Amino acid sequence: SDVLTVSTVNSQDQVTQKPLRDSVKQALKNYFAQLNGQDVNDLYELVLAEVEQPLLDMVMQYTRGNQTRAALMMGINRGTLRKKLKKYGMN
Amino acid sequence: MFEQRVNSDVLTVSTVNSQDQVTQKPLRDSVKQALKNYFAQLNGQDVNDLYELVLAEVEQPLLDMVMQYTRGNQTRAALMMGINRGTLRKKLKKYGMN
DNA sequence: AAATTTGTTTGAGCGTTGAGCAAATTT
DNA sequence: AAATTTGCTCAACGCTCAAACAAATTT
Repeated sequence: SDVLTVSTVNSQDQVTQKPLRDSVKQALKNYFAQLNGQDVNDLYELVLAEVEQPLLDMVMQYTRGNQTRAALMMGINRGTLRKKLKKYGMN
Repeated sequence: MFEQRVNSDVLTVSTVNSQDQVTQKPLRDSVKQALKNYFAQLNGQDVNDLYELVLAEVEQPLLDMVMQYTRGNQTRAALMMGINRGTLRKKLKKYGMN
């Protein structure tokens, strides 16, 4: 029922899936903790970069470099894809 | 005096390594793994919303956690997120955060 | 009572988009 | 050699944005 999950291990060596969104939640909970109220500025772009890079990487690998297939799988325009790829020095 | 912290170690997650030992790894990698397991089970439909899928999956808790941190204050939330206040109100409505 | 925040409109401009076509590349 | 992909144009339409204000609220 939930499509994007990660693997976890408990203290019984049982492996169990957990939605990726809980990882994001954790990472932010931690981040917010580590700064005793210093100020945050571009949290949207920080998280977005952290997420877009590996998404591009994975689909480019899964489609063997084929930007057309990649763009189609992703639901975004091919020029947009070329744009994001360039943004991260992936070309 | 200050040790470098690269951008992939800013947002991190607890993991267990090959030596049964707790250790942080980048959120990046969580995303990679989630996508790897997505692909693994993709036997064998077509996909065309992967971007919005991942986007929703990550925007929802980001909005969640910031609204918790600014105790409901949308102005502060927008400020730390670096997006405009109107678009923040928009995203919040999108995820039923009202 | 003052300061801030929300909720709401502006319209400026940046960004996604499709389509289209030849050179390059893959099948 | 046929089929696909790539790199690259363009201008429509959508989205993001700062700036306003009053009403509501937090302080």
